[PDB]
Amino acid sequence: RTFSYTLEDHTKQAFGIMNELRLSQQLCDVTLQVKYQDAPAAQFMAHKVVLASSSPVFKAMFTNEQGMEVVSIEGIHPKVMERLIEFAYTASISMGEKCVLHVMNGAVMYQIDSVVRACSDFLVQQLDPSNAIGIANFAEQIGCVELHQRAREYIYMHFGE
Amino acid sequence: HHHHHHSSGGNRTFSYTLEDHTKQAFGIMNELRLSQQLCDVTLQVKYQDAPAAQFMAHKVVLASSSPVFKAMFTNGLREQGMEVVSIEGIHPKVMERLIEFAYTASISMGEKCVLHVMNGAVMYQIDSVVRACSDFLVQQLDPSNAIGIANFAEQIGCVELHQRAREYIYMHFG
Ligand SMILES: *c1nc(S(=O)(=O)c2ccccc2Cl)c(N2CCN(C)C(=O)[C@H]2C)s1
Ligand SMILES: *c1nc(S(=O)(=O)c2ccccc2Cl)c(N2CCN(C)C(=O)[C@H]2C)s1
Repeated sequence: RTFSYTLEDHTKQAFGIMNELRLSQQLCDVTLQVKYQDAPAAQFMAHKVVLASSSPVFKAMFTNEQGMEVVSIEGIHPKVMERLIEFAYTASISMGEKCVLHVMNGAVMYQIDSVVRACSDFLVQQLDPSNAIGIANFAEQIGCVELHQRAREYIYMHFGE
Repeated sequence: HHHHHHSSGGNRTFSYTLEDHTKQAFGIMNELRLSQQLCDVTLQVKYQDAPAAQFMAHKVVLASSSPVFKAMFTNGLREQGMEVVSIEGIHPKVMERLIEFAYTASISMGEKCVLHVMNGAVMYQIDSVVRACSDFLVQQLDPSNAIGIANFAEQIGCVELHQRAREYIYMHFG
């Protein structure tokens, strides 16, 4: 008859090693160059296949061919991209409250929907009269319909509307 | 160096983990393997009286599941195209099962295949498969097979299987 084995946390151990390889700059076939405003240029080595596995945008980019590619990024802060890359390689992201808007914007641009959803839910929790308008505005700018609606609903509710 | 161009328009802590992210990601990495997309390695596998086989894969995924593949591919030249690696002394179906494990975390095979796979797993230091195979054979330990299994363990280099088998024999005599 049949011998069948599953290692539950194999994908975690494997991502651990893929992250080690990233930081050692081993087997990296993509370089992300990030330029923001009047800030120093930042460079991030990574593996196309790991990026494609976490982002439909990277998947579309790289499946549409063998050799180092450079992706030049403008108007995104290096620490935003570093946080998204670390998410792709670890499944985790941790940051100050003031970072959430810039990261959610990053996440949207590379369709890391789970991070968009995490950021969105967080801001809906933090809604108050001071921030409601800014958040609503931001939501409209970056195109997050659900965050915009929750924020607009929270504002017009203060006027029995 | 094919270039891409992307342009853009209190004190509480935010932290998020997507529990099954590595599973979803491996799902897509496996999809990409079977569609032969983003693959940078082709394994050519040749063994005894069996037909030549090709397996396309991603060096980084193989290296993440096998220290031998990791050593192989970090010792190879950088900015290489597709690389073709000749492999000998492992049967294509053994390597196919190990690759599928690397990409899915699961392995299934006939009971009679366990020895050839465990041998494969040891050769490429896929230790969790070695451990799985070993524990299975330890379940089969009896007076008839204890010696054969102990011998096998020594042949293929599996320390844990050899010790568990020798420990089972020493229980009768010491
Ligand atoms: C959390 N992240 C940052 S950041 O990554 O340093 C950053 C800098 C500039 C633009 C966007 C981001 Cl996410 C934070 N900040 C760093 C300090 N600072 C001057 C900020 O304005 C603030 C956003 S919060
Ligand atoms: C389970 N798998 C196989 S196999 O994949 O067909 C194979 C062929 C040749 C060498 C190694 C393997 Cl794993 C089995 N076999 C090994 C025993 N045997 C006598 C076979 O011919 C073959 C079916 S068992």
